[PDB]
Amino acid sequence: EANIFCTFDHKLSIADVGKLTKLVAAVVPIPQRLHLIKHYQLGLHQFVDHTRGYVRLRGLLRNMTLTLMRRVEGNQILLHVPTHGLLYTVLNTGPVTWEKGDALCVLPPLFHGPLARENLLTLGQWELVLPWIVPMPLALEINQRLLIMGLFSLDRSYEEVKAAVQQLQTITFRDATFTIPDPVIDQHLLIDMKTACLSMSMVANLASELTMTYVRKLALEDSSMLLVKCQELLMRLDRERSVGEPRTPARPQHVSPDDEIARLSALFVMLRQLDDLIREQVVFTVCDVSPDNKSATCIF
Amino acid sequence: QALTARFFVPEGLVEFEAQPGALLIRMETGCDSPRHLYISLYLLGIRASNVSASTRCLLESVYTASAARAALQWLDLGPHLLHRRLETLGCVKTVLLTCVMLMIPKDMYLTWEETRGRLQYVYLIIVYDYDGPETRPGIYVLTSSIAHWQTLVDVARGKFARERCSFVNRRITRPRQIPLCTGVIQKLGWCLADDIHTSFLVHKELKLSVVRLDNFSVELGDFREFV
Amino acid sequence: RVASGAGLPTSRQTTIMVTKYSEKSPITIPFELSAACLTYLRETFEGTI
Amino acid sequence: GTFCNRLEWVYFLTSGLAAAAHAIKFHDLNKLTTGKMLFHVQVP
Repeated sequence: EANIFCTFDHKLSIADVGKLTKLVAAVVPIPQRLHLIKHYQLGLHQFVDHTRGYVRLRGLLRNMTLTLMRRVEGNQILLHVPTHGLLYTVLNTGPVTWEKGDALCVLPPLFHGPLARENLLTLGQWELVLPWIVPMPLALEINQRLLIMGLFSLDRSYEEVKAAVQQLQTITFRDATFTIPDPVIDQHLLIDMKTACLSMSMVANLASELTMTYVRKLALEDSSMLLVKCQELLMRLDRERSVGEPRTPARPQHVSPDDEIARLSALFVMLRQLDDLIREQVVFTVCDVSPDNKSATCIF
Repeated sequence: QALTARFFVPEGLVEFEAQPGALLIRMETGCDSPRHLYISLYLLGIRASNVSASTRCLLESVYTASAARAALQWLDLGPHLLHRRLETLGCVKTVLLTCVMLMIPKDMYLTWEETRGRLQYVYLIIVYDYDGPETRPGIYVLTSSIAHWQTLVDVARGKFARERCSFVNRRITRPRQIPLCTGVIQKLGWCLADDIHTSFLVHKELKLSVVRLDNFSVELGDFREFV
Repeated sequence: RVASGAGLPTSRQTTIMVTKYSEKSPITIPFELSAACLTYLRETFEGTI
Repeated sequence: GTFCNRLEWVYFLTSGLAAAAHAIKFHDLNKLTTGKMLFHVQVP
């Protein structure tokens, strides 16, 4: 039920149990949610495949179950699935800083750049690869960035998308630089683009006629710095749409409070439908962070 | 461990309800003096279009009562406005009843797998068809081994493409009618793969084809809408 | 119960309590006497040999 | 009816299978990783 026993077909030496005993309270993925499990399906090594799709690993990992590593004793592992709600502790090796207040998500790991490729467990051919535990803004940032990579790059030759993704794959998040290894397009990514286009078409349709011209009104009223950037973006989009002068707006005829309530509530529904592509639900809510940024206590 | 909810239920809805496997749902009525009614999901069955007309005739012949009448009226006001009115409370323990915070009709139950996954979460799915006169709300109860919400929404879009194109047909044909969503996913808990028994049910000297779920752990979920 | 291995399943149940009901089977036999036998048994006239 | 009171017990060393074994009690297997015996032999 709760405590899940794993095993090993191979013996562990003192070095193997030594590097295993510093992996306590690390989260590992288990695909099965069964009791007497085996170590080859433990971790992501059976699922990792370069040149296959990062988004496939992402979807299977967010579909995988999670568990906590505690108390090896020699050819035994004692995985324990964390119950929903109770405070637990975690220990991450992903080179990303944390925070006492934010939330967490679980992502397939990227290469940091030093390229160590040693996660302190290897049994013959079999290795252990740990899923990165990532704070929530970096998680939604990498999600939206792979979504822009999939959405933009269709029907383009390799040079323009290369010039895009040499600066798009890099993310500097709290003095740490990360790059996405496998941005290759997927049929699942195609259905994400399908939901994306239908949602943005629907928010194009049932938006109010005043919100379609609101930024023109605020442009004619006030000049601020972000407003200057917004006028730059909107007028460049207008001159890419039409070389004519965009007319000033007058008194709007169809003013109706229930109409705005209904159409903007359906609009909020459709923005939820679009955001749930990239907005991943949380997995850990921090109660405390260790000062060396190795471990933490998270409530989930 | 169980969270208790005691209920004062009138005698106008006690048909098909003395059994433990019942789910009461607090829907906001059109009338303001009770402000809500604890309807049963089997009353959501008779309104639904996906169910058989024989079970609908059974539900008519078992619910000739003014309480179910007025409840059907107050749910028949808003076209597809049910998710802005319906709000669940959990399963009945024992019937004036107690509730925690499991039987199901055979027709509205469905699966998209071979039900061999050991852990299986259960979900409620409404769908809003618009190729009928105004709206066909299809109720569905789904057991499945999937756990992550968004890939469940993607496989729901893969299975309900007719509902999606009917939704956008309603959007492009009736501009003055603004629909909110195709439906709502909401989980209720999970079962093991073994307790699902397709069996029979006899209540009020009336016959029914039921599917029982024994070890149903209950967890309340949010009405997460989806298109 | 056998002490099994690491993660292989087993039963938690011990000491079942089943019940055995009786099987009723009554038997009957009659025997008859003459009224002459009863009158010579009870009423013992003093008389002869 | 009455309880299943006819239960009996079995021991290890009462069984002859211990003739195949060399039973040793030692209270630290959980702190033990491997157990090795290494043999040296010169050939004639």
